[PDB]
Amino acid sequence: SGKRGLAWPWYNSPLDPGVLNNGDGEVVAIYDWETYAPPTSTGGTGGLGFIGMQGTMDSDSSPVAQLATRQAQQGWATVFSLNEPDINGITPAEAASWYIEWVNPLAIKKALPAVTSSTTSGQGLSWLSEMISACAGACYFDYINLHWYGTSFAEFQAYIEQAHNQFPSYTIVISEFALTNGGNQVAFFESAFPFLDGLSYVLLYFPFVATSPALLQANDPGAVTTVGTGSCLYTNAGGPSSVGNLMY
Ligand SMILES: OC[C@H]1O[C@@H](O[C@@H]2[C@@H](O)[C@H](O)O[C@H](CO)[C@H]2O)[C@H](O)[C@@H](O)[C@@H]1O
Ligand SMILES: [Cl-]
Repeated sequence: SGKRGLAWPWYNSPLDPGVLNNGDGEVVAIYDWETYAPPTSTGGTGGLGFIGMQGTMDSDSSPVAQLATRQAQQGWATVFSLNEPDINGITPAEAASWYIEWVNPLAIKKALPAVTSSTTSGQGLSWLSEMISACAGACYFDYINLHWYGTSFAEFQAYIEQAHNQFPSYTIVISEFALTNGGNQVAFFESAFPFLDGLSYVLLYFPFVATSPALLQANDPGAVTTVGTGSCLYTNAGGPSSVGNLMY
């Protein structure tokens, strides 16, 4: 049907995911970096499939002891694992043993931890390569999960092609991508959507970020500094932004 998803933050109570779901089927998924249902203005997900995410090894709001319980209650078809462990002081071996213990048991589609686009040893795809070696085939997974932030569509295209060249038998989900602050976000996503839509090895992609600029600044001011406000899919009024209009 389509590959587009909403990267839906915890602070999004005021907003309606259904605004970006016009029935044509391009937008199919939503995740909220947690294992509880997306906070929304309707209480529901606007007809999108929620993907559970165990983004840290354990937290108050997503206790890992409740991960199997939540998947069973909510009936997710897919689950995401750790968010950027490659820059959060989690070794590939630690992630492999944690994944085997906690994520393996969910008999659904599963993604390995979202890694950053760093080229440094022990980060990014180097980290992911070490985690797959530490797994030694004992991790069950369907997808590798990528983040990308950078300065041009050309650089993004080169990064996705690099990932595929290095992992050619693997399926990719992109859980966060945008330009860093300054660039034309509309031009970037106008280029990125048709590029990713044509790649049979990319199953899902989620622009950072399905919120409004006012909510981004009020709750994630660090992200405004890094990325700016141009990649927000919503206007402050809670309709589609210029980038949101590209989701339909
Ligand atoms: O993610 C890979 C595949 O995992 C499957 O669940 C696994 C069971 O089939 C397997 O025998 O048990 C393991 C370890 O408990 C489960 O992860 C999913 O059912 C598949 O959908 C998925 O493609
Ligand atoms: Cl990145």
